[PDB]
Amino acid sequence: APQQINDIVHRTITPLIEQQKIPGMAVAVIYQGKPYYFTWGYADIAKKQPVTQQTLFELGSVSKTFTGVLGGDAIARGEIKLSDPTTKYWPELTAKQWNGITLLHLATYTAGGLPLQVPDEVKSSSDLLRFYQNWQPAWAPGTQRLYANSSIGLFGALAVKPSGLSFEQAMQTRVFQPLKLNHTWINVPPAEEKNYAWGYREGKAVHVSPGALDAEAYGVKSTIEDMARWVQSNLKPLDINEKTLQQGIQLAQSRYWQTGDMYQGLGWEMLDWPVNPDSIINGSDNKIALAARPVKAITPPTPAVRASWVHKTGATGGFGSYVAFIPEKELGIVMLANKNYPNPARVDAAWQILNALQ
Ligand SMILES: *[B]([O])([O])C1=[C][C]=C(C([O])=O)[C]=[C]1
Repeated sequence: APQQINDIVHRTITPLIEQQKIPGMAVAVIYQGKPYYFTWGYADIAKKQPVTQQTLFELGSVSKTFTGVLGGDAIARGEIKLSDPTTKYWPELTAKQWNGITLLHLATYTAGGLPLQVPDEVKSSSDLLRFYQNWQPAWAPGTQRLYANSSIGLFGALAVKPSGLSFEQAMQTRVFQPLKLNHTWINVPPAEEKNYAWGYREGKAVHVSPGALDAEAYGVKSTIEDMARWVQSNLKPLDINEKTLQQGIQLAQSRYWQTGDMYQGLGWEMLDWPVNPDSIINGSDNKIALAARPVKAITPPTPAVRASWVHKTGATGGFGSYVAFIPEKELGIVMLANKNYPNPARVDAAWQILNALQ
């Protein structure tokens, strides 16, 4: 890799691993549409397995970007419309609070207060129905944004309903396969377990636990190589031959709502570039990213803006991931660590690296 890129990455990630005590990490910088890899530490401390470009990391909420794109693909295919009411795909959902709550609302966390987490007690299919039937909106739809798994997660499940495929099957056939993301999984097979890093929480090795809507909200695991590929596809959707997928990617980068200087897409969150570091850096901290905020509707949504900082943070008990790209500069970065460390530290490092490359 150009010594230029090598220097900036090393000078930035080395002190980060040191200060955040990250056991293992993999970084991918996409520069001029070409990827460059870097890896540090351990995937498995106990078994002394090093992190490699084949190591699988939990993407956590970065999985939401795949869901947003898969939903975008369904829209492109004419299977669903973001303007359709939620009940069109789940008629069993008869509670009157759902009146006026659309797929757009579920996809963008603006349904009216759906919670961040689906309760642990909610498992069966009838349990989820009851959960949603009983839920009480604190606000009218399309007024307030509250980041939530139960919101975009439901969107993912309903979105693949017409395809007749299971969420996982739809995701593989419609997104992973076409993009050649061959080491990206919702459920990692026995054969790949050897490459699955252990997450570390308070020094204990852990992996994400099963949950309702987990696949749709935070259950994807991937390698630094496949995530580099995921970035390139999102930086250049026109390079994709599958019409509906290409279109799906564009739809996920459209700006539907605005809060502060952030714009909500389907899974991805965007900001006008050049962006102010302190603004995306502090804007990422969970003190802001997860709070209740009023949103302004973008009527109609602004189609994907090439000059934007497109990104998403992701976390699980044991993992911390981050993805950010600038379509206009054919520039991007993927950071995958097996420790959940502060978001601001991720964004800060990401910005130092990309800003230094234009
Ligand atoms: B995501 O990585 O931000 C995310 C947020 C919350 C949860 C949860 O509480 O289970 C999973 C993933």
